[PDB]
Amino acid sequence: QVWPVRQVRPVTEKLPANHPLLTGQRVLDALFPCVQGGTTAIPGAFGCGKTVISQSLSKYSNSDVIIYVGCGERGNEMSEVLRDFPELTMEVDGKVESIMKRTALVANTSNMPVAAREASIYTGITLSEYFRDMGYHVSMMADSTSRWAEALREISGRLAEMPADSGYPAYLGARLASFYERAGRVKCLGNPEREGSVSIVGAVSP
Amino acid sequence: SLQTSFVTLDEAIKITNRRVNAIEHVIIPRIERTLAYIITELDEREREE
Amino acid sequence: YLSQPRLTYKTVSGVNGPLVILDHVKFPRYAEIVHLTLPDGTKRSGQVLEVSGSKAVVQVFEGTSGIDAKKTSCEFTGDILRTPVSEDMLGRVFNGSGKPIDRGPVVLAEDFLDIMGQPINPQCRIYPEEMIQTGISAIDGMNSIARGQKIPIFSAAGLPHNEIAAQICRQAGLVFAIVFAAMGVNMETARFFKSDFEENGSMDNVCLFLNLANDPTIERIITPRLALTTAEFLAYQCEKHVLVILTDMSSYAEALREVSAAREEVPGRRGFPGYMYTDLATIYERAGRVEGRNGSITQIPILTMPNDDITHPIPDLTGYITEGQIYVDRQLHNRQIYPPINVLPSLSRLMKSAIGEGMTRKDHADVSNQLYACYAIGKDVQAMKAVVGEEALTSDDLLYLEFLQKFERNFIAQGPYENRTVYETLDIGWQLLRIFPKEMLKRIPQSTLSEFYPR
Amino acid sequence: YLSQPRLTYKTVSGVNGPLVILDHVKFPRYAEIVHLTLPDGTKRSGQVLEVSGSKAVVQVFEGTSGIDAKKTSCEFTGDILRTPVSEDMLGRVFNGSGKPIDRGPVVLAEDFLDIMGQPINPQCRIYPEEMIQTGISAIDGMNSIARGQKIPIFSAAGLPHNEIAAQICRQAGLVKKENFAIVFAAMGVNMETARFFKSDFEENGSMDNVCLFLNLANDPTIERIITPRLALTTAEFLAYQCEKHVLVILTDMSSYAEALREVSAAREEVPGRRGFPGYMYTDLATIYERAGRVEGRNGSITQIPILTMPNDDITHPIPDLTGYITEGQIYVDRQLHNRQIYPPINVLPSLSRLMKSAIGEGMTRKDHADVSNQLYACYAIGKDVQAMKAVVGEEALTSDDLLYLEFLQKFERNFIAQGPYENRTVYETLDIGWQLLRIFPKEMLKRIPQSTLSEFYPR
Repeated sequence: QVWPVRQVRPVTEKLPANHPLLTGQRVLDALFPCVQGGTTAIPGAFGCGKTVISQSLSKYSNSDVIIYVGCGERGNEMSEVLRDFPELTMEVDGKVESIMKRTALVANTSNMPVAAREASIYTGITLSEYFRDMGYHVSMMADSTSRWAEALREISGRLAEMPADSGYPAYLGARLASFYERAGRVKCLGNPEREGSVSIVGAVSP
Repeated sequence: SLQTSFVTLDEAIKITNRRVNAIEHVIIPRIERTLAYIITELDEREREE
Repeated sequence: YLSQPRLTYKTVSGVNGPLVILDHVKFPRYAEIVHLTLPDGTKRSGQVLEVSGSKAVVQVFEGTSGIDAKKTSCEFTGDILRTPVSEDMLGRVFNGSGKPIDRGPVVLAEDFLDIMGQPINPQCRIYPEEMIQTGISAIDGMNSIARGQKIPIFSAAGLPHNEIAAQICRQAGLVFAIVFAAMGVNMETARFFKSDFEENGSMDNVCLFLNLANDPTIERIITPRLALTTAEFLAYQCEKHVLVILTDMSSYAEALREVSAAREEVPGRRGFPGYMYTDLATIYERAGRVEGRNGSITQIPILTMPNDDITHPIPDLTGYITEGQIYVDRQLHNRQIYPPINVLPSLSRLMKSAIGEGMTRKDHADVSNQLYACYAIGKDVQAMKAVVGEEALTSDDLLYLEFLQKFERNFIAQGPYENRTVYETLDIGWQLLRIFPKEMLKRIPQSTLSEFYPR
Repeated sequence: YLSQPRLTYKTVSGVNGPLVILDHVKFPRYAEIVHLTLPDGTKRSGQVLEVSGSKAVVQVFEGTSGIDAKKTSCEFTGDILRTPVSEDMLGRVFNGSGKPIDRGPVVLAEDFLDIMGQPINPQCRIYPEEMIQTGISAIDGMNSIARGQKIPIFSAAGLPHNEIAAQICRQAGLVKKENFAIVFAAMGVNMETARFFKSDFEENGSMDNVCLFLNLANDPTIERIITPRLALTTAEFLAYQCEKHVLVILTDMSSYAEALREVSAAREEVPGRRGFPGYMYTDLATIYERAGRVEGRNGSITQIPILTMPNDDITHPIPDLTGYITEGQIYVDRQLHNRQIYPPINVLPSLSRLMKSAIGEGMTRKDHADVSNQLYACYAIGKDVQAMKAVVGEEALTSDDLLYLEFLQKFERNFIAQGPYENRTVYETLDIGWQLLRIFPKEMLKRIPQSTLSEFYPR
């Protein structure tokens, strides 16, 4: 099926979220918990030890599907992620499996078209709403969403629309509002009574 | 001689501090807030142009 | 009546952003309502922004995505946007266009009112003098609200401004319909005002217009107009008292800056359009009492100042139209104070004539003027304590720092389910004014200090 | 291919600045090159800027001073700007348009490559693995550069960043324990640094490694924009089709962006933030991201941009976007150039974000991780003692704060100080780095683990 990325996929009911997104960590599950359906944020810089969370959420969560979005990233920082995801393992039923039996990736380097990096946040949220309508609990990691807002600043000047706040366009807090509101545990549209979820794990760079 | 160099270093420290704090809490925040108004009002003069 | 039939067009001579520019239109009317039919069969509605001879410029509400030039119908209704109003819309949940989403029926209209408003003669208005007891001590003991005052809750992103507002709707009363309007809010805020008005059992008095975050943007132009027209119907024709809650009025102006960008007018202050003052004055001024009618509209909009700047064009142009403001600050929010209300930039321009002898109590106007001057002074001594340290402070300035520890915990900090009366607020306010000796309360005269101070 | 004859119009409809606008053009391409010939005979070249029906707007490279709309003939090509690449252009000096200036002949092409270039497939990249050895101790010992890293040198006007760039090019090589080349692009240089670059690399015997692209300051400001794209398409022939390891030095990338801002405003575009174009992030990215190793080929491209920060500002949008795409910085410092230290490279702010992968056993040596962060701690603790000594005097410093001021007099004059012709190999920037770490006993070296302290300290 073919779906336009800027239209929300229809659900029956947008229920509240009452189940913890359980990582393997002791902090941020005993101290700062997240839910199945909730939206988080992370500072992603060099040497913060950021790659604990992007690989614990891929292996050890109760998520059934990971959708990793890399929007507008560096050259040799995207190739690091594409190098170590097809060798990360997970063990259910004792037998071991690669996590690339349940992840999809959306890789957008800096060298790409600028309009392909604007539509990498929206491509990864539409794929994540396709498995949410199956009844899975998708956990999506949008790495360095502040590179996406660097892409939207160009597309705003590509069409000659006036810059509003620090060069960014008028709709900076509104396309971030029309993205983090597609996350949530919903009741799916369909007959055999399923119930899925989408957790968006953002990543910002101040 | 030891209790008379105490009360000279006891008065000279309690002036310097009121002068590190008079830069941390009075002078340098006023120079930072006028910086955050020049980068704002000149974003406006680029936008009208 | 409109007993002529309507002209259905198929002449779309240009689409550009949120605009659809028609042509060969036969006598087009300004601020008309069209009804566009897309190629796939779905229907959006729009409004004319400019006519010029034979061509019209249509502001499509739901956005122009998918609209082409060949097979897009535009049926011109020949009328301005009129809403159907009734008294049986008290108890319903409409969306941002006025279509119901309560799984119920459409509104069976009692009348058809123009949503843009029709202004009231200022010679025949009543001055709002009767005070609303709101419970919350910061917006009652120092920033009192009368029935008919337009007064916004200035806040920012994250602060409990939607819990501050829902506390007022539980606690409002004298010393009563609710018309709620959500503009661009998230799902969790609209879940919160619903479940609070459900649990309170006041759902037969609430009329909710919800435009969520994924609802289309240019519906937010008409959402506070569709809500206020219901209010001006329920207050001036049904003689009811109305409390209108317009949350995130910041999401009004970002959808108004959006429609003026692709229209390419002359931009004003921070890219917002030129006509932003009279446009918020179109919305905020539909409030108050009138002569010969026993109903009233009390307005509480809710803002978000971006980067907590009170000199942004949204709180600075709102403060020129509304009568006072209620400030919600971030620094008291981090110090676990609810409600975090900064009384130093807060104001009620109708407080001066709504308090006093014969309305609340003799010493109301004197206590709030003294509780102002002690908080405004002890915040300056605190910034003098950071320079010279704790040790170089006189004994009449260890009193002003004593006040701030007892002002923002015993008077400001309330808890979300305290219904503190206007007398319980003042009786708190005098035990804070016994912190000082009698000969420092220099804003309170002798006639009130001889009776109210020594207890 | 393109076997049809070319149309030569004389239907010029107007001149307006550097733009010549033709009309009645038969199917004009975009970004196509034309060749204008003037009334008197002077042949100028230009690139098609905008087509619209039967029109073409042409931006003449060498200006429009003498063009009339009656007698000027503008011959169209039909193909876009391409370069001829060959492996025998290693050892030549070309200008910004790609013509030789070393009394050489025209390069016989092995290929005609489009200089705009296609991006690399992000799946087909490998993480950078081995070391590029420059010969400057301050960027090999403590700020090591991987194979495929993009690490800009941050400096200012008046500082000797141009002799650092010339000393890297004379001594860059592998990390020896036949496939190395250097593509040096010089944008916005004057004449007296163009004959510094042309004379240094040709009589220091290593012209055969380097392919020099010298774009002057008095040359056109459009020819400064195709200069780093000629240099990176040569580097992408030499590395991804001839399996060489190429080091690409782009000199004064803040002078590229002053010629890009000039070309943009003369294209009748409206400026963005700080006057620079709004597409400045995805314009440098088309230059910088032409780097890295590739999957299935034995070559690589490692880039060293060079910047000039105006007024030592870091929030300027030329260092802001370079630090946003590239991995680390080098920070040529001014307070070291006044104290007469060559090369004046500051250590404390500088960083290589891929340095921990370019070092180690079987890449450089086993202690290169533990030596570098130990010299970094003792350089920081000394520079606090360096200021503290002035506050309290020498009689108030102990036998701890004298070991750090006696190390600091020998770290700046033996590790940082090199001299312009002294190629310290990376095995000799550790023995330099150890005989400064012997001023301290083994009870003081906290950053080095004890297993390599037993193997390298006692000698």
